[PDB]
Amino acid sequence: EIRRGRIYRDVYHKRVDEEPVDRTADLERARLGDDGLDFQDDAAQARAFAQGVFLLEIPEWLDLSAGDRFARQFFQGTGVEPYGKYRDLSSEHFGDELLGYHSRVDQLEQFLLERRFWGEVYPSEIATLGEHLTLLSHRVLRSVLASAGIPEEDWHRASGGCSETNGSYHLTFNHYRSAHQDIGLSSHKDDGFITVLRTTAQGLEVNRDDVWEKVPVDPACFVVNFGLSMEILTSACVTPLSAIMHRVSHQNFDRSSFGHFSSSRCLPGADDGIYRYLPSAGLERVCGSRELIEENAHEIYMGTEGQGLEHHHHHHH
Ligand SMILES: C[C@@H](CCO)[C@@H]1NC(=O)[C@H](C[C@@](C)(O)CO)NC1=O
Ligand SMILES: O=C(O)CCC(=O)C(=O)O
Ligand SMILES: [Fe+2]
Repeated sequence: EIRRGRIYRDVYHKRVDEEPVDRTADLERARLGDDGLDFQDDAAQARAFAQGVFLLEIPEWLDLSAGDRFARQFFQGTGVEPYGKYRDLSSEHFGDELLGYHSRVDQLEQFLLERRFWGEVYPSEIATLGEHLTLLSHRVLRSVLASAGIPEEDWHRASGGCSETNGSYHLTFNHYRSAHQDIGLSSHKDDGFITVLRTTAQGLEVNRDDVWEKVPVDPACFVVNFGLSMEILTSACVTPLSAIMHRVSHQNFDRSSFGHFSSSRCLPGADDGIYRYLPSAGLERVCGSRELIEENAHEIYMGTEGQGLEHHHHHHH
């Protein structure tokens, strides 16, 4: 089901759509307060889950200031205190090729770290931020699973442990180098179940249906994305949920962001796998969790195979 360079062939037309973006997306808005996850009404929640993206009000108790500073500093090198030294931590420090500082082939450079290292490696205030976002993400995920009609007995296996905060969690910081040419971050779907994105400036674009649209800047809200694992899991339920195709436009001045990603456990020696739920037969394994992550990473930055799909390029008409 997961073939290298072919994950996105069914949305290839979205990946090569480079028409100017003049629309802004009207996303549904939810809150997670004293009543759980709360949209304006049931219709709004259904629209949000079918689009695979919505806005989530940042709880008043949650402190993001250290994350915002880390996102603006991690890449600067050991000269710059307190966070510039994270530039120098590469994957061999963690025994995990996914983690540490990464200079991508798009404008973005990243620092990515999985939860098993937060307490040891991140500044304590950043580890605290990661744990708070994990508990917040956990509550969102359980609301979504409850609406999908999957029996609760199956949630732990269906979520690779995320239904009980036993999945894999990455707290990832993004810096868009405006001196680099071309797209800020290529169009993609995230690997996992739930992504919680903290953005404070223009750049994020989503393609919920047939057109790319700008996500409005609202620093009092998170953007919540569903990822490929959520799409795969619910693909045969009564109401399949979409993973949102999204990208970051070319940045003319530097931009920073960070995100919390929930995935099926993908430890190098303990991989919980990716499943789809069949209303008849139950859970069926589709692929490995790390397998999905690395084939996704390949195709996000190296591109989707386009043979036979050339009519989707505007210049061929
Ligand atoms: C699991 C981990 C990705 C590990 O490679 C998690 N999952 C994602 O899909 C994104 C994807 C891209 C845009 O960020 C990375 O370049 N980032 C994450 O941190
Ligand atoms: O920087 C952003 O707004 C988007 C980040 C993102 O989509 C990702 O890292 O997966
Ligand atoms: Fe993403």
